[PDB]
Amino acid sequence: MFQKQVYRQYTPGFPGDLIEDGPKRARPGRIMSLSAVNPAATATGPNRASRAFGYAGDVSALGEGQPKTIAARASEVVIGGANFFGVLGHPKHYALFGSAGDSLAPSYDLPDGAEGEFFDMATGLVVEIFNGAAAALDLDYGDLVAYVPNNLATADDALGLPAGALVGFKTGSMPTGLVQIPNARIVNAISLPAQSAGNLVAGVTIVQLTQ
Amino acid sequence: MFQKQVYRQYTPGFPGDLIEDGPKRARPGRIMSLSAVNPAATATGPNRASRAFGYAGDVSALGEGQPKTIAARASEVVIGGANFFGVLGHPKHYALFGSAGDSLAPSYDLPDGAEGEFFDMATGLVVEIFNGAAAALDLDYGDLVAYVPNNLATADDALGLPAGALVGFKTGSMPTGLVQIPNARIVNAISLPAQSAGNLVAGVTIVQLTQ
Amino acid sequence: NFTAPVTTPSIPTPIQFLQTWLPGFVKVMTAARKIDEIIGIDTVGSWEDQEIV
Repeated sequence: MFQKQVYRQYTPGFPGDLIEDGPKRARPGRIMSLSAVNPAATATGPNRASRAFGYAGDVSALGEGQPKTIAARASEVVIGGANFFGVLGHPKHYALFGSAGDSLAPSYDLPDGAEGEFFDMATGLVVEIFNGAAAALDLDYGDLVAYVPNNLATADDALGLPAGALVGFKTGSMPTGLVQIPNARIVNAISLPAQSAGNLVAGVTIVQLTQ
Repeated sequence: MFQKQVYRQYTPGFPGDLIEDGPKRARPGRIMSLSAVNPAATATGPNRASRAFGYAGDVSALGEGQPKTIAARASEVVIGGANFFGVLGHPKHYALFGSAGDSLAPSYDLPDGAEGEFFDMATGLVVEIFNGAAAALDLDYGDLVAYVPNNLATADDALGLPAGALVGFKTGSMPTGLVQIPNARIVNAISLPAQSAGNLVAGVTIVQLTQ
Repeated sequence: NFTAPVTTPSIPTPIQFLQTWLPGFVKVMTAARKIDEIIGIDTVGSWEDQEIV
C-alpha cells in the first residue's frame, strides 16, 4: 500500500482533473442505470470518471400526476449514449463509499442516480484514451478523439472496449462504428502498444482540448 | 523615419497586438529552422510575427539514460506547418535580436530556437493580411482566412508568397493550395489592390477573430 | 603549417559601445482640438441619461 520505490519526478496529473486554466463550460446531470435503456445496450461498462456521456431525457418535471411543478432545470444522462453531453470530471467533488467488500478501498466509479459534473468546453483535461485498431499507435498534437457508442454493434466491436471509452484516431482513418466529438483535439503526445481482445492496454492518460 | 505628416487621429493598432478583451487561449513553443524539415520546404520565409505556425514535435524528454526526467511540458513549431499551432503575437514580449545588415533596425523576425506565444483563441487580433489570385479583392465583414503551407506546390504558388502568410478569401472561392483555419472571421472590412509576382502588396492591418 | 586558432577570427569591437544616445524620446504630433475655445463647455446633464430639454 505504502511507497516501495522512488521515482525521478511526480506525475503531471490524474484523470478527470483540470490541468490548464481558461474558458470552460460544464453542466450537472443525473446518471441513468444502463439497464434502463429500452433497445438494450450491446456495450456495457461502469460509470467511471473520464468517460463520455450522452443526453438521455429531461427530468425537470418532478411529478407523477397531470399537474407538475418545474422546480429546477435538470438533465439526465447515460453512460455511452449518443447526443454527446459531456465528460465526467472533478473527482474531488464526490464521496468514496469504498467498495462492495470493505470501506476505505480505492474506488473510481459512481453509483446510479448520482450527481456528476460533465464538461463541454475545457482548455485542458486529463482523460484516458484507448486504442481501437489493435496495433501500435502514436497520437501527436493534431489527432481527433471519438467515444464508443452505447449501442455499438458486436460486429463493429471485435475488442472488448467499454461503453463510453474515449478513443483517439488520425484525421484520415476512423473506426467504423464510433461517434466523433466535434472540435476536440489531443494536445499531448504519447504512444500505445499493440492490443488484443481480452488484453486491452488501459492507455496512458492524455490532455484534451474539448472545445 | 520621423513624422513627416500630421493626422487628425492615431492609428487603431499594430499587427500582433490584442485589440479586444474576451475569451483567449495561447501556448508557448520553440521554433524549428526550415532546413530541418525532411521532405524540404518549397515555400520559405522568416519567423515573422503575425503569421501562422505548425506543430513539429515534442521535446519534453530531456535526457539520454535509461531513467529520463520529464520536468516540463514543451512543444516546438515550424513557420509553415500543416498541423495548426496558432498565430505568433504580442511583440512586446520579445527583443530586437538585431538584423543582418545592422542592429537597431525595425523588424518582426525572430531567430531560430527562440520562444514565442501562439494564439489559438482570440476575441480581437490585429494581423497583416494578404491577397490571392493577383486581382483586386474586397473582404467585407464575414470572409474566411487561410495560410500557406510549407509543402505548397510551385504550380499553386505563382505569386511569391511567404511561408506562413495569412490570406483572406470569399466563401465561394478559395485558392487551390491552402489550409483553412477553422472558425475564423474577418470582422473588419478591408480593400486590397491588384497584385503581381514579385510585387505583392503587403495589405493593410486588420482585426481578426481566431475562434 | 599555421597552428589552428582556438578562437574564430572576428572584428574585435562590438557596435554596442562607440555609440552615443540622445537624451529623450520624440512623440507623434497628431492634431489640435479647439472646440472648447470657441463655445466653451457646460456640465449640465448626467451620465446614464438620454435627453436634454
